[PDB]
Amino acid sequence: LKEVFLMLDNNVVECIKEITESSRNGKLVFFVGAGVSTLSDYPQWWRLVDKYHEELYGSPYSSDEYLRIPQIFYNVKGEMAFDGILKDFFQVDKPTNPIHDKILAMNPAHVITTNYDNLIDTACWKRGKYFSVISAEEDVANATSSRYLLKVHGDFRKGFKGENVVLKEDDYLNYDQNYPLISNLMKTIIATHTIVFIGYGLGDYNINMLLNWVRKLQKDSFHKPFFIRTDPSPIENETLIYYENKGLRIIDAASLIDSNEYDYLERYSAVMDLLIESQENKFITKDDEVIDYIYGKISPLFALQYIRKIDLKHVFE
Amino acid sequence: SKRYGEKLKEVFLMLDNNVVECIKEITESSRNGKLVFFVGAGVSTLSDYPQWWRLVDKYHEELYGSPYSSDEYLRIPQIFYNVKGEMAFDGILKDFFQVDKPTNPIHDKILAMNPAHVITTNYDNLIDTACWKRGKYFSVISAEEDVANATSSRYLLKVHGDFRKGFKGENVVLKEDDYLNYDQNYPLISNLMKTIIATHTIVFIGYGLGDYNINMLLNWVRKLQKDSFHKPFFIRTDPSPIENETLIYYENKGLRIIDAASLIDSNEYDYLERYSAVMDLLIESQENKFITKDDEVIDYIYGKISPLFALQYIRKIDLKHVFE
Amino acid sequence: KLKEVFLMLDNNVVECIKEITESSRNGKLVFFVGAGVSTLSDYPQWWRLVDKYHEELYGSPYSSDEYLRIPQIFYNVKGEMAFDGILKDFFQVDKPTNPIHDKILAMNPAHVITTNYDNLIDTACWKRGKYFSVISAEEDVANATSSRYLLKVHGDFRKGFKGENVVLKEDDYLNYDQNYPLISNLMKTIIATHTIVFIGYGLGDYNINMLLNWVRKLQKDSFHKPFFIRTDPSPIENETLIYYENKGLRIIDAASLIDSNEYDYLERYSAVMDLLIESQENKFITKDDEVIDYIYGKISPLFALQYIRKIDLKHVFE
Repeated sequence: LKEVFLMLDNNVVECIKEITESSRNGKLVFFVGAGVSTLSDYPQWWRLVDKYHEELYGSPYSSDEYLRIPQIFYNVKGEMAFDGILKDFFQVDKPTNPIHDKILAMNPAHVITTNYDNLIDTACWKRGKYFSVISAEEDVANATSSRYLLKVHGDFRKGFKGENVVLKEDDYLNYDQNYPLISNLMKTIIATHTIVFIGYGLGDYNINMLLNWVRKLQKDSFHKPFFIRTDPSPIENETLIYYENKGLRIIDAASLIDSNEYDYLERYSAVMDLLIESQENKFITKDDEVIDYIYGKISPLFALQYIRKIDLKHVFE
Repeated sequence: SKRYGEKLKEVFLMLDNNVVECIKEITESSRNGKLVFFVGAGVSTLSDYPQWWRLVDKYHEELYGSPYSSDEYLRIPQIFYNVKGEMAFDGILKDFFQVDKPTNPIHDKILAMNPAHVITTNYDNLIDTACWKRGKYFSVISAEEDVANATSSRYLLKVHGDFRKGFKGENVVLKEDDYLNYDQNYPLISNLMKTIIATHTIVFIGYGLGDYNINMLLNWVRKLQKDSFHKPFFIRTDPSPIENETLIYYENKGLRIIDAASLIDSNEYDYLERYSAVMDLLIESQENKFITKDDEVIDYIYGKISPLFALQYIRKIDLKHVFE
Repeated sequence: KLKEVFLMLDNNVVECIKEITESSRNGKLVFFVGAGVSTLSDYPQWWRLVDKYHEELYGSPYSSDEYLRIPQIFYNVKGEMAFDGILKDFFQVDKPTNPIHDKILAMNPAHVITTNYDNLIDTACWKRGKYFSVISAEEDVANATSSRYLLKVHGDFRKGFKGENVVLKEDDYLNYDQNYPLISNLMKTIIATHTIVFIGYGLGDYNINMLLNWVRKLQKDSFHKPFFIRTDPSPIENETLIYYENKGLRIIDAASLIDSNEYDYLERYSAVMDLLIESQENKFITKDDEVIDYIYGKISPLFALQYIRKIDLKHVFE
């Protein structure tokens, strides 16, 4: 890892820098996708689609088929059957993977997630972090804390019901209509904080929607969000530039380390562990860097005529 | 030929009541001059027009050097348009689409059904060519400036543009950005399309039930008041018969599906006869090839003649016009 | 006088008249009729309704937004039943049609779009013998019996004198796009495909500015500029004219045309309407250049043919 940091690309180390400074400043927000939840063996949505498909046609997928078959099942089988399959599939207990702990160890100001599980919730309670968990419209006004655990797609705390969550089509279609405060809160958090996307694919629907809204913003009015890519293959150079111009700052796990095709946990950890250990590290190697770091600590003190030497231990922490 | 006529007569005889009603309503709208065809890429494919997946294949080749979900068909062209120049995108468009193709018999059948307008998502000139030969003039509208200066009453509205101005990407709705900014870039085209759908009887042909345009239109149809519109007819020509659940799902969304696979038996890759089964059912229903009982004869002649009961006498030279 | 005022017309006014008459001959003329034509027939104005709503809401008696908010408050407080009762007792009257209704019909418009919820235009069409498919509800668009529409974009009282059938209160204008998608789409299609003449609007009307806002979204030259007949008593200020003409309107001012009293709205409407009607047969030919231009416009298509029958030339020149 220290060796891995030594030949890290200059862009990645710079990306590691801004993430770390934001974590210290208390303005880091993690956008956690289903990939992190899948690491904890949570029931993936594709098997929910498979079950809905089996109960519809009798025999077991494009992007809209993930949204259409649940919508077809909801229309013709009803709300009880849709939630009945939801309950017997999602009412399970799953342990929090170490990535959930590593996400909290970054000390995020807020945690935005599209997961409807409570894995981050129980991870937060085990760690001891307090987050005001918001998954519905009323929770925004009744939030008791500044730190938000924003489940933009809802969860099953109220119950294993389809209305509590954004699963099928006509939930993504009417998302802005049924979640105006939650969508506003998510956009406000993204505008004012530095965002790291983790557990998301580069072609994920939510990433495109957020990138679609980002293009509406004026140039350089927003901080470019950070994306942790954990796909088994290295990202293509042409795809990378496309998403960087869209507004994402991509950190590619497959480029950082050599890993197996199905070993996602090591891919997630290699970026999380590199992020965690960069918190103490000063990224200090050359003499020009050494003067730059000491100057940053000392230059504000130039306003003062004299500094107590015993006070200098606070300047350098 | 003759055996096809006999088989078609048999198919119509065993046709389901709902399908018979759909055919009758379509023919009545054709007679009324209120019929509009919404032609998809399946009809253009039936003439071996280069499908978009080959274009995405070439874009992927030029992008990564190696050779698709629903998002990919729109994203990979956008990837190419961004990382590469507009000139390369337009050059690939030109070398793939600057071809001439024959007009398939489905084009001729569509025009023989006498459509008041023809809306199409195809950027080819195949429907233009078919319209031109039959002697019926259609005001082709493919750009924004074409809406205002529309010459005639009949519009051939290409909602996704075409290559009449040139083989350039800005004239067509191909990549992901074009679909995102379609409403802003095509206000008048979209408005005209929606008005034609609202005021006419629409028949979708050449589309899959999971098509982007079909889903978008059904999304707009949701916003309308209940029973404020006429349900468009959908001619489904997929190899396998439509599932009952999918059928009821899409019928409750505001579609009247005529499933070609459910009407006739055909081979999996045999699309042309699946299109021709429905088209010919409609046409020979128009040509009265399907009436066989004396009750139908009296009903047809009464429908032609009963309005003339208001008049006292009718010239025999006009009775020829009454029966076309 | 009509001939005399014609010989002194501004060049742009003559061009506007030429365009309007050319579109009328081609059957591509549509009249967007405002409340000014309706009040000319003494149909009750909306400010009297606002006055009654204020009198019931408060003791005794507005801003532009108040005209929509006071009815909104009265609705929300007193009830749809009370709103219905006031509308019924105020609007269930019989008023004769104006000569300007007959003038608009004599212009032979392809469609008549109107924000009026009265039946004055319907009565004029029925009297003149003009058959129009009246579209005032959402279900009327699909059931229209003809391709010539009498589009009442704000509804009317055919179904009943109920507030739900019309667009009066503040919520109606807020939810108009959600409540009237088909009617608004048809209106915008007619605007895009036809030549539009606005009559009965005050250039500061809600609907005029909303249409101008929608026109703003359209491409630079994808649309034709609608014509606006301004019949306010005072001549339009030059800066206001420049502003509204740069927004996509071609304004013909009645006050700039003839001189009349402040309250002589009938005369101001009639001046423009008769100047349009009497120009149908006129060809605007004074100089030899105009003679050659007109004859060339008639003859040049015949250059494709190798020869023309002389007896067929009477059809060329009508």
